[PDB]
Amino acid sequence: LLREELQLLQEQGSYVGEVVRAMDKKKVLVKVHPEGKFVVDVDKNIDINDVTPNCRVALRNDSYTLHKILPNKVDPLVSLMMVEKVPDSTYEMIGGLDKQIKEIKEVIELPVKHPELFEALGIAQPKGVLLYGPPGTGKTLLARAV
Amino acid sequence: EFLHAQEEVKRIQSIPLVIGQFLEAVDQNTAIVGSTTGSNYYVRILSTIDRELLKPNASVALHKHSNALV
Amino acid sequence: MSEKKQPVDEDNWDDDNVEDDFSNQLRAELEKHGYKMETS
Amino acid sequence: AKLYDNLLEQNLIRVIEPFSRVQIEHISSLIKLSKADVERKLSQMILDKKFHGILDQGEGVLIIFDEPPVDKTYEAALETIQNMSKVVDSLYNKAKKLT
Amino acid sequence: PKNPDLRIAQLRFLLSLPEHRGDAAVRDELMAAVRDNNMAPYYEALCKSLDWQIDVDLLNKMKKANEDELKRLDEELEDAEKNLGESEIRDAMMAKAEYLCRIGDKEGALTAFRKTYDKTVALGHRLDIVFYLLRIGLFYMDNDLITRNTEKAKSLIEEGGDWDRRNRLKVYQGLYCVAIRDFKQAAELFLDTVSTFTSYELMDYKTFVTYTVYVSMIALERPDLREKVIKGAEILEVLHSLPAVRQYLFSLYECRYSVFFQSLAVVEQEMKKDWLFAPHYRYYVREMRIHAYSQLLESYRSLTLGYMAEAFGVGVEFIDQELSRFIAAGRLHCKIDKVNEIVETNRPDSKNWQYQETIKKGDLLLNRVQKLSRVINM
Amino acid sequence: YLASLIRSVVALHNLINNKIANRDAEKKEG
Amino acid sequence: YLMEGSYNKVFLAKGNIPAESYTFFIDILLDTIRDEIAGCIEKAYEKILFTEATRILFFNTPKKMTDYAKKRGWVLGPNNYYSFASQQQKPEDTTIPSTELAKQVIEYARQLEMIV
Amino acid sequence: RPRTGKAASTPLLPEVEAYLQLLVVIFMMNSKRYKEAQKISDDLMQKISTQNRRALDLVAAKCYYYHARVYEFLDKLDVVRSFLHARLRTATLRHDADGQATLLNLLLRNYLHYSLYDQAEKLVSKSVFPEQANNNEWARYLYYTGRIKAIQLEYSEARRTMTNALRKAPQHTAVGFKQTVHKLLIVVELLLGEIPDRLQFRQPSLKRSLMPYFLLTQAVRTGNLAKFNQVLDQFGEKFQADGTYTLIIRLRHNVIKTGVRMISLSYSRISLADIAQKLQLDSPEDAEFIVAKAIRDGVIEASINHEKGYVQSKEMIDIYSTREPQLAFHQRISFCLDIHNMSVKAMRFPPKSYNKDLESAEERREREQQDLEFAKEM
Ligand SMILES: Nc1ncnc2c1ncn2[C@@H]1O[C@H](COP(=O)(O)OP(=O)(O)O)[C@@H](O)[C@H]1O
Repeated sequence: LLREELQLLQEQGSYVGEVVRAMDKKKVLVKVHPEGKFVVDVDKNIDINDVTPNCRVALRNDSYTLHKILPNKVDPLVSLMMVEKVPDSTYEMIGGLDKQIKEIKEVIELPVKHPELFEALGIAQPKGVLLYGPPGTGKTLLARAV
Repeated sequence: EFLHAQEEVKRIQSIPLVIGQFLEAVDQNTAIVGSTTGSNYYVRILSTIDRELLKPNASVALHKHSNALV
Repeated sequence: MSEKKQPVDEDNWDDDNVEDDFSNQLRAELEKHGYKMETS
Repeated sequence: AKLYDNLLEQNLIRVIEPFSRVQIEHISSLIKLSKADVERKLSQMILDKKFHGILDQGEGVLIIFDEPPVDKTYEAALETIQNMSKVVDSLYNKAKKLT
Repeated sequence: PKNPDLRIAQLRFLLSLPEHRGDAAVRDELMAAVRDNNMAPYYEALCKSLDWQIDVDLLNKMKKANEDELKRLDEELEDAEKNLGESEIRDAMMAKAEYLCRIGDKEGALTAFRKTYDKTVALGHRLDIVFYLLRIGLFYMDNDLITRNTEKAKSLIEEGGDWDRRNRLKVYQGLYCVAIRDFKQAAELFLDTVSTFTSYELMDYKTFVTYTVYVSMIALERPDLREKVIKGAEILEVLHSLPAVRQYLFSLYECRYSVFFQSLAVVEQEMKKDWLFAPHYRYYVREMRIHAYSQLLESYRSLTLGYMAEAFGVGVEFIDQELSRFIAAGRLHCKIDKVNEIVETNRPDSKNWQYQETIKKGDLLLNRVQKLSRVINM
Repeated sequence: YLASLIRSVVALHNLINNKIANRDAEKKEG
Repeated sequence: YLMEGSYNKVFLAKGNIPAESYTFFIDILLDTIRDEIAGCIEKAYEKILFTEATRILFFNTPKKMTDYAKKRGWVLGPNNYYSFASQQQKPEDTTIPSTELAKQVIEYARQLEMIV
Repeated sequence: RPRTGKAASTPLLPEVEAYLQLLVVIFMMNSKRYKEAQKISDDLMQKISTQNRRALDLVAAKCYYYHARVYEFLDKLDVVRSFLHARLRTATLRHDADGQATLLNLLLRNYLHYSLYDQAEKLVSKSVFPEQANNNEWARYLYYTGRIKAIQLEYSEARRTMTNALRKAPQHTAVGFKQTVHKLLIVVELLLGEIPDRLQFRQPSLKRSLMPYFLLTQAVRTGNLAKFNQVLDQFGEKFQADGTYTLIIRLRHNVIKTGVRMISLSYSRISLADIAQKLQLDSPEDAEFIVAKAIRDGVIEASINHEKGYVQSKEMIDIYSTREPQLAFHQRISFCLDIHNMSVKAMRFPPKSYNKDLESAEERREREQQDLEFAKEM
């Protein structure tokens, strides 16, 4: 094993790619970071349903044979969402806004936990919430909190 | 016998050394780096590297041709 | 397993060392010192 | 007053320094002070451990002696013991439960 | 409610163990017991108590009132779930499960607590639930269950400062370190005595003051007594309300050795009668004696033995038999002469005494890995 | 004494890392 | 009683036999303690006159104290038993730990790197 | 005889399991006769490599106990002595396992109860090692040889084989023999003078059968003389219930050496006209001689002014540079290296299922030389 590393490390590097989506006859469409898209093959050890759209790959460089699935990169919402860095909140930091909590529960909480409860009255569920008042009054932390 | 092979492997870290930057590993001792050429790669690594010296965002060393960790 | 032939048939340990040293010695000091006040 | 305590003891460490033993009657003369409060005050030095030594009641010889003892060697090897005992306690949790 | 709940356990101690003192405790403890819905924790206390023959209706009215509080939980869980709030069922018994904890036993108080642990996404309820599990982990003296939620507790204070959840917490760890004979840790948890508050469990803050001075007077040395507990205004004024402890502390500090034992019998006897100090007051004063002997005895080399009676504490042969068992107990580093009637001191260099604990721990772990290596692999 | 005191415990931990490699391999493979 | 320092009590049982003669056994026992008291002339004592250790066995003044006082030391003198309490020669030896310990260090090195 | 010894035992058990000593000793007996016909066919007829001998050394061994619990105390054991010498004679020749083990504790168990010479025969015995005797006979075996040097005067030789017999003993119950190794294990260290707290694990052993025996060492940890007699009258019969009393009777020596190390350590210039009174010896005139032999046998060193009466003692400190604790190391250096060595030797059985160290591949090597040939032509 240890002598073998002197030999096998002479093998060249592996490309990394990015699946758009697959097409017919065991082929996929993969684009590099700053290098164009390619219609390439798969190896035998990779399943097509295991091939996900929007997923990185290991790629050999000589024939662009598909090598291995590169784990996962990011959600396009977690990424930007984190970039924003909203100050996450909770009920336990609410200072005396209890009826406002009870109102917003009625608009938002109920058509999730009990969507049928409005079919109990034959009325449509609400969709929109307007929140107002002076600034510095808990708008952000309540909205994130819910 | 084995110690003949043991120090023998380090010839690849001769002197024509190009620079990448470590990104992550799939598993033990086989990884993914970000080259100073701009592109990223799935590479192999020298075994004697203390792996716990890795990842602030690690300045690593790549072979210029075989393109693996040095 | 465990056939075990029968020829015959914290909370404890800090209390056991102070049981070892603190064993049989006068047991009831409120009066020993108050009677050594005048005798000693 | 409190500055006089530190000045009193600043002299008191000053004259006591060059020897190993002396009688209280000379240091009382050499600080030009009494013997009872100096005897009690030297006792407070060796109660508060700011100065260390011993005292006598028969004539008042203060035996002064100092060496820094070896401390780093034994206790720092001793707390490794109670680390490893807890490690063996964790070995119950992967050994006794498992096989 | 668990806030007055420690005095209940202390008065269980006051009922049983002073055997002659078993009348006013079975008065006032019953006075608290056959009200406020208490049903479970005193059946064997009734066994240690007298007959109290007609307790049947007394239990029936209170298991009935308990049945009212349980059946209104049964009136609550269904309107709580039809329109769901923040799981209003566990929001009801997240507060009334402590009523199930004082009134019910640890099972309905435990589950519902580990149940509601997964409800509140913030530790503002979680860590106080953990405080409740700590407090029942003291009541049932669940010395392993406190080890869990102490760490599970401490795992939450790092986010936030939560000094009402840490300084309060250090009171609990000080009470455990003084529950066991861990006194250098008990005073260390009792170090602040300022952010500690006029508590619920030491409702006298000055009782907390007495406890931290009693543990500190062993736990720390002079270089710490002559700066720390002597210069605290926070500590001086509260024992300025104390005549005895002020005298009891200063009789060691002012070298007042003869009046020291006088207050030592009283403080030690109070510690005898006190709950939770009753395991270890012997351990207390056996250290207080040899500490007061060593403190004076490391000042003189040629002090005779008939000095210490009239000046230190009376009884020459009492000093004789007390010192002989301490040198013979392997401490009190000196050497007593007898028939020329003089006590000599020595000095042990820290090379033998420091070696002793090393070979102790090495033998202990030798026993440990010896035992494990026999245990595993058959 | 301390070095020999650690070394045994280390190798013991290693044998536990072997008995996990035995007992949960004999039933799994056969 | 021959376990502990009970001497006098043993010499009281020498003569206080209720069973039978036992005489040949208390004469072996009359000797095996003779050389033992002759052992404990040789302990770290002061000058003993010709009365104390003279009467510790069972003799008034025969030349049996010349037999012991010329057998061992504590030499017959002017009412005197001489203390040659030297015990001086044996300490301060580094070479025997430098032999044995240097054996034991290689003994450490045996089961240390080279396989057993 | 794997079928007929199992189909012997399988009815030889349930008769003699409950024992039913009412019209069952002859049925048991004749069934033992039939199993003994199988045992003689085992002793004579083709036991080679079949576990005819080995498989029925377990059946023979286990039937020695029912055999020994109807046919020992009720019947004559001394015939089973010579039958057991013949059983040992055919052992160790044809096969050296499982007959080298059980036939020696099963030889020992009434010879210990007797006073026959066979303790020194057990010294000169070859079968003292039965080579990994299955951790049950092997475990108790070290105890069975421990009480040998107990009745033949423990010189701290076998307290390690008592300790070793203890640590090889299983998790079943202490009332079997683990009481008696828990008692006798220290009984021999009370003979030395050393004593730990015994009662530290109050499971099913450290509440029931200790109180005379811990009450014994409670007196031993004192420096009192007739306190030992106040134990020895109080539970002279309880120590005769086990039969340790002949070892109990000799402890006055270690009590008084405990006292003289205690006082000789405690006081320095103390009269001999004080130590007889304090040790309640009632005679100072031989308290010259107990003290004198305390010098003679080792223990205490310094002189008695036999003319005056004070026994002076010198202050012997700095035992560190005295090369005793290097030996206290080297005993444990070597052993701790050994238990690392055993943690190596017990470790390497795992190494298995290491099928193939495949270098790289074959077909991908053909592709490497193929694309290499493309770049080489290129
Ligand atoms: N009820 C409240 N409890 C605690 N903090 C509050 C509350 N209301 C406002 N704050 C503080 O005001 C800030 C939030 O402002 P907010 O009203 O949520 O958004 P905006 O000010 O943009 O309307 C936070 O930093 C918060 O700590």
